[PDB]
Amino acid sequence: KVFGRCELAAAMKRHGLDNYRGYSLGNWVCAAKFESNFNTQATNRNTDGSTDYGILQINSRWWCNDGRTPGSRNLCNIPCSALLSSDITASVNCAKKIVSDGNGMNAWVAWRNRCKGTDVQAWIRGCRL
Repeated sequence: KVFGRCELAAAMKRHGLDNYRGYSLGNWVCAAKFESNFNTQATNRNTDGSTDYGILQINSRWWCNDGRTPGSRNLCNIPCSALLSSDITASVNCAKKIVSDGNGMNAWVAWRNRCKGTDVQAWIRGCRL
């Protein structure tokens, strides 16, 4: 599913991401924009052999099992394929574990490089939330 900007902001807010560990909703929408262009089906291969899955490009190196990432963890206890669903529950629940792991949203290189220190509030501007 390709979400609309405000549609994803509303779904993320409903699943409890607005100011989760102090990260305002605009941070999460901004991250999804530059990770996936709001596409739940986005996948991309990493140099190390791992793969990024879904709206927030969660990595098989630590967070999910894709059956093909040797010497990796499955800390979200999910098949990576669950991160590709039109229902963002597994992506949100896994992102809450990732952002709590000590590095906050810096775990998303795209967040650090494209969202951090920017006017992220712009990403929820005009949305009925």
